Amino acid sequence: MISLIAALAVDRVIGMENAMPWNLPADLAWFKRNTLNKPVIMGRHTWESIGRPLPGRKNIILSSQPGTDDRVTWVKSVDEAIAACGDVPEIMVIGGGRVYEQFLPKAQKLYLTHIDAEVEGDTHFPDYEPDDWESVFSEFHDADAQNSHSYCFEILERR
Ligand SMILES: NC(=O)c1ccc[n+]([C@@H]2O[C@H](COP(=O)([O-])OP(=O)(O)OC[C@H]3O[C@@H](n4cnc5c(N)ncnc54)[C@H](OP(=O)(O)O)[C@@H]3O)[C@@H](O)[C@H]2O)c1
Ligand SMILES: Nc1nc(=O)c2nc(CNc3ccc(C(=O)N[C@@H](CCC(=O)O)C(=O)O)cc3)cnc2[nH]1
Ligand SMILES: [Mn+2]
Repeated sequence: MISLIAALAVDRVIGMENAMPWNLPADLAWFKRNTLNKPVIMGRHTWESIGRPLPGRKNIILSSQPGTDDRVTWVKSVDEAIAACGDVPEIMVIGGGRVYEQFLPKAQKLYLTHIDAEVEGDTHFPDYEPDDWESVFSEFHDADAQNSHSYCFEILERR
């Protein structure tokens, strides 16, 4: 099955100038816990933003161009990216905006972190249809000394 995982600020903002402006270690820990030992599919811009492989995960990068790093797997279409994952229980799509839009219709599950941050961005999570999704997990956390915004971890399943 295909899942998307993302962290969204106000208005579904997910990035600005090829970075995630906020810094929430608790959310990065959630991301790691939910992606470790699964393939991750990302677009080339997200690959560049992260800047290095994510350890302990098969990293698959979408690009129309030939790859530039054999520590990761390079593919040229959505269907090729899925194939390159092989027979696994769960594929994690890790963005960015353009990649999320293409995988959303194929996805069965969304792992969304809703961050209480105002951020002026240039990239958004898709404007998905709320009626298509059932919330099956929701956990809110207040800000603390390590995490400067409140945030809520949610898992949605396609109805
Ligand atoms: N908050 C979050 O959860 C989160 C998660 C991920 C990323 N981000 C942020 O999102 C931003 C990046 O998102 P983005 O929308 O600009 O870019 P993106 O989706 O990461 O990358 C788009 C690139 O992927 C390739 N690509 C995408 N679909 C393809 C297809 N079907 N076939 C072949 N290649 C394909 C293309 O590379 P070529 O140009 O080489 O063809 C394209 O330019 C950054 O700000 C990043 O920090 C945030
Ligand atoms: N919930 C969520 N939060 C994110 O920040 C996020 N980021 C991306 C893409 N960008 C990134 C950027 C850095 C790392 C990262 O350094 N992760 C380390 C965690 C270090 C830790 O455990 O604190 C990793 O091993 O996953 C992951 C994804 C995609 N989906 C997301 N989803
Ligand atoms: Mn159902």
